Amino acid sequence: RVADTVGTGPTNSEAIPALTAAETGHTSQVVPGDTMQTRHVKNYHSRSESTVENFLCRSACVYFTEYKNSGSKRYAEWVVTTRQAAQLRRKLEFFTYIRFDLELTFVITSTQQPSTTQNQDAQILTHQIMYVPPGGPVPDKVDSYVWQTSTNPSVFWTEGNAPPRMSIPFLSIGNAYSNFYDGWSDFSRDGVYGINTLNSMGTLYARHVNTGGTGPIKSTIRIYFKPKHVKAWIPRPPRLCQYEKAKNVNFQPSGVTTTRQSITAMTN
Amino acid sequence: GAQVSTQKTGAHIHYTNINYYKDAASNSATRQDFAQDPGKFTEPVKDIMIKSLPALN
Amino acid sequence: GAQVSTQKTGAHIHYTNINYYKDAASNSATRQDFAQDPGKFTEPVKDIMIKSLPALN
Amino acid sequence: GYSDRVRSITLGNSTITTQECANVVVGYGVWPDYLKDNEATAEDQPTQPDVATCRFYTLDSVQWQKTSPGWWWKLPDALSNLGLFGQNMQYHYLGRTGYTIHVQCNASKFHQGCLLVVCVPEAEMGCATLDNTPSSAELLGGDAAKEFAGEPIASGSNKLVQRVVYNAGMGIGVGNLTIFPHQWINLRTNNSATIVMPYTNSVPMDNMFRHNNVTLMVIPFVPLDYCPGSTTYVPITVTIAPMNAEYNGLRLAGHQ
Amino acid sequence: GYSDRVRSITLGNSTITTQECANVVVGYGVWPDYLKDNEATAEDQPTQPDVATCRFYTLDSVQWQKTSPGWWWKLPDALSNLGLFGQNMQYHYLGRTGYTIHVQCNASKFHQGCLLVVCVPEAEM
Amino acid sequence: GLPTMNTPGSCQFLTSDDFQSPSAMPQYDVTPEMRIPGEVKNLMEIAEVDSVVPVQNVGEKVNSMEAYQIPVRSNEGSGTQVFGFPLQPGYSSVFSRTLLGEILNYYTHWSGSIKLTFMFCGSAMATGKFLLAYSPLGAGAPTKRVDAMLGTHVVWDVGLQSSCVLCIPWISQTHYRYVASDECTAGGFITCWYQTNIVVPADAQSSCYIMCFVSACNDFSVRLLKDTPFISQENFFQ
Amino acid sequence: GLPTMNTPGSCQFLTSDDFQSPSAMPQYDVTPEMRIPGEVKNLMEIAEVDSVVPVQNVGEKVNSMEAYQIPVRSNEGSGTQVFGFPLQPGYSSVFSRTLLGEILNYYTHWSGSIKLTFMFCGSAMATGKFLLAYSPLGAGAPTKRVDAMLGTHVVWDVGLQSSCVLCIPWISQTHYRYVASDECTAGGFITCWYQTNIVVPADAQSSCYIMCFVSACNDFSVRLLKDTPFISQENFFQ
Ligand SMILES: CCCCCCCCCCCCCCCC(=O)O
Repeated sequence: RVADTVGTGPTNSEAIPALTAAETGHTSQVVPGDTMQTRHVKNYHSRSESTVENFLCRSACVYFTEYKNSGSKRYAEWVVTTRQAAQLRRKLEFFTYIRFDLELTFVITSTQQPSTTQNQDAQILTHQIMYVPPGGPVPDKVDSYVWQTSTNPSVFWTEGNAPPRMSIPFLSIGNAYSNFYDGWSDFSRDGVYGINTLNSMGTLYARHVNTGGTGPIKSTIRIYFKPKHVKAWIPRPPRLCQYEKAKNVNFQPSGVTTTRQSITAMTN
Repeated sequence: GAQVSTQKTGAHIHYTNINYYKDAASNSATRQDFAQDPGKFTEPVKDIMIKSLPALN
Repeated sequence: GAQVSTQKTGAHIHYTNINYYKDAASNSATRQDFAQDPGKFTEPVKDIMIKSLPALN
Repeated sequence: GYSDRVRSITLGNSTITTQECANVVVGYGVWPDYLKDNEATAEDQPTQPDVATCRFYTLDSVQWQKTSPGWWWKLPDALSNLGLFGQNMQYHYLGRTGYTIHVQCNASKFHQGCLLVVCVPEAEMGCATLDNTPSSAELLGGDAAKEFAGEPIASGSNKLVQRVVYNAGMGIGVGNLTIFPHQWINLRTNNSATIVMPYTNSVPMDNMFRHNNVTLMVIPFVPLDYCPGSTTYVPITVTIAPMNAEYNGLRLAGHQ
Repeated sequence: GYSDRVRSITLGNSTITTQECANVVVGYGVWPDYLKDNEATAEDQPTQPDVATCRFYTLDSVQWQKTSPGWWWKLPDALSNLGLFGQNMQYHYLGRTGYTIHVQCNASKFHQGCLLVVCVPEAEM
Repeated sequence: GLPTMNTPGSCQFLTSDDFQSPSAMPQYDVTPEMRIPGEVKNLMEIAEVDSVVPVQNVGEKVNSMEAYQIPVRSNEGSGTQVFGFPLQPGYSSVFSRTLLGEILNYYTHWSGSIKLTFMFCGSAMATGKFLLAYSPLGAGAPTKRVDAMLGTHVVWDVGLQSSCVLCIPWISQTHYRYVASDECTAGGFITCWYQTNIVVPADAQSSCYIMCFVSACNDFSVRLLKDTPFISQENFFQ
Repeated sequence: GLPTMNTPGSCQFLTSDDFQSPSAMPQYDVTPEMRIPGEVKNLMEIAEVDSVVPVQNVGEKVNSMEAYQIPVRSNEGSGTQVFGFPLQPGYSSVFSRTLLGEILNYYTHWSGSIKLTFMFCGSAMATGKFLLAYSPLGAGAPTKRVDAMLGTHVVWDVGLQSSCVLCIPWISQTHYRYVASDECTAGGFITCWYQTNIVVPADAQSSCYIMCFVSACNDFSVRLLKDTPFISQENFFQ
């Protein structure tokens, strides 16, 4: 519950609440009553939406990819990264270190693609999603042994019902996920430099289990991320810049703020 | 083993929750954790400073 | 006859399970059976050997 | 009686005494401490050089000019070749340590200037070229200060840190550096700034050469300015002392 | 049971194991120990690198020939450029330490030879 | 088979929903937690920390470090206005990019007092008195010092402590004021004046600078969390 | 009919899911259990058992039983290096096919100490001393015996007991090291040197052999189980 103001009355005193030192770096903490006479007001306001969990407990689409029932590109592969979507990336960047369980919802939509073939008949498409840990063999073709998934987690979805949903335990070699790493992959210091060095979350593969009809069908799979049981430390300033790559923090230089006509003027 | 907790309501009413999984990572988020402490970020300095005393003396 | 058991959680929280079938082969797997004993495969030999004594004497 | 401004800090065989100082800042309210057995991943016993490693070390001074964008130091690199502490890290695979920072600037009453002394965990600088990561030589300066540039790095196709002052190299607003622990040195009110840092990192111990934990940055929000005939050279000196330093993984010297 | 001949010495991260050895000799019946406060001339606190300095260091081997007069080593000079221990002494004006010596020679039953391993305080050549 | 009915909205996807779903991996052993400094439990605590204000955000000044600095100089006549900015932190250009303003761009409603901190950055010899004032809504912005004095104000003196705090009381008919600018709720006008002329000895500079710091007070609160306006992507980044 | 809502993901198939389903045959009488030797409850117990190491895995040697054997011979100068292999069991060619390595190919993360056992296979008369050393990551692999001695090592003497155990302490910044090779985590370098020259009587062979055995210690553990790389089928077998 928010703190409630205390009523105050005029006084002349040696004590100087308003006067303080910026140099110490201790933020000044003075109530309105110390600066002016005030009236006793009770506050029922609650700081219950500013909690880190409430702020980060909402689904956002990290990335989407397209695969075809026919033609050369039978299946789609995406490396699992938070950084490629700006909104998800900006809020995660607010804390240097974050620890959190992950909730995953996949939405798949199929669109018929125009074609020369006629009198097409389409049985309901079934879609398979398979997640491979680092060093698991990658599928090279859609008909590969890798698609058996005996040792790999996998979900099968039939079109026309609720999107498939899974819960992920906190996966890290480290005690906490590191939003920023100031380090090199090797001891020498010649090599790639960045958070990409600590990036080993595996890869995700999506394919049509079966083909209903002769005509070409294109399917888009959208991946949604929802933090759960969130724990944060070492808070960082707001990014204040448009992103450029998901592997580095490289930025085009940016003015500090939008500019008003004059220091006196109240118009932006 | 049902658990009974209070609901989010206005000022100036309980919801039953049962866990059906043992993974413990399948539970709902802890939305109702209203605890705050600005002491780390604000007033970081070792020697404590009173509200109305000269800051440097 | 509900059964209450502990969940799988980290270190440094209970799930209710009810059986709705009598075949007993319709139950869930016993994932939480963390018991091990290497004595069979390692230290197979009849006469016991101490950690720091000559192996053959 | 006593004065809030007067202070005296004694570490090892080095003692620091300033007549005027702003109250000392502990960045997260946590004193640096040795690692707990409950939290310790490594089985092997650690070696603690005690007073040898834990002493004040003085770095090369810089000149504050009326138009200096900024000066910045990577702290682990700063002490990488200094005394036993430089030797111990070169010998050992893993090191965790607290850091004491003391920034001293002296000026006449007539002089006017304001410097911001901020220590930032995990600062990652961003290269001027988008397709290239920043070079190690640009990223870290050993035995020498690295300086921010008032203008943005010009268009290029080479490794080069982006040094524009407002972004501070992190591509974030300079004014919001308040959230990071910091201490303001104002020439009229303050002679010097003392910041004490708890060890900060996801892992309990990390190899010092591959990874740097915190970066000390100095920027003048208000330019230095003086009337003619006043001393025209102003010196800023950074002194750093390791706290509760410990080492593990005894290994042959050098990094590769 | 146990064998008088078998031995195992563990110092720091270095372990020495010989199947056959003569009983270990303490030269004056005194184990090496840190200096007493009662006996200490210097006011300043001493620095003890602990396991770093206290580990076995192996020197360059020599060839025993049918006509080798002898081999001799100045021990403080021997470890003067070896690991942290070589570094600490170069850094510090005063050092006092105990020394463990282990001399190993291996030969076939048919071979015959006798070597005298003696440590002498203050030998002046 | 117990009889069951299906509610409207069955098999639908809501972004903000809280439910129980089966883990991808059964019985995973999570890595043990370790102590980390500066743990964060609330966004408001970050907003309480002071943030430098780019008060002089005109033209080239935002491109230089001169945005934050506010110019002051010795002047022939007392009563000249040092600066004027809109009270609201969220919409105004001056407070939009600050710590508190950035957090506010995330939330639709905002409540409570704002603390403004002003630190003189001139020579020791330099002395001066300034009048910092807040004027309640529905009154035209003050055009003279006499008008400004009617609005609640703190008279500040340079020397001794070198910083001052003007605390703006919340004075709103509504419990919550929209972060987005609203015709219905106008936050107020904040302006500064010379109580007295700045005085300096010969060999001391006539002109000095004043930095401004803005933060959330203890009574401050937020609601209705929303997507922020500033961050946008044309395409997914690589 | 009680009102009910349907969760997202209803009617979906997850490989790793644990639920209750109706038996194909009701009330089947299962055959009674009987006592069987070597009952297994954990995979780790199998990894604790020592496995022969094909240390000499070069060219024709893997095709013969010579892979396992490590060559040693009497030499003019002491200090020559018997062998060198990478510390990690999972990725390295030398440990990939062993009992512990094969179990690791199944799991993504691995933790804890490894015990290496070395048994001299020469004549009774043959005698020798070897230095077995482990060097911590971030240091170039030792190129000389003096460099190797700096890394933790055990000096071994032939005769009396004919086998020795070098136990590699876990020395990792991370709690878990990836089985797949990782730039971030480097396990270490393991190398052997001649402490002294091998000595033999006339009529005894100058050159002998040394076998190496690798096993999981009590502290060892695994996580994130994954499909193994080695096993593949072009088509279903008949
Ligand atoms: C079975 C299909 C789903 C597979 C999900 C695999 C696990 C993905 C975990 C991603 C966690 C991302 C954490 C933040 C970014 C980072 O630290 O890398």
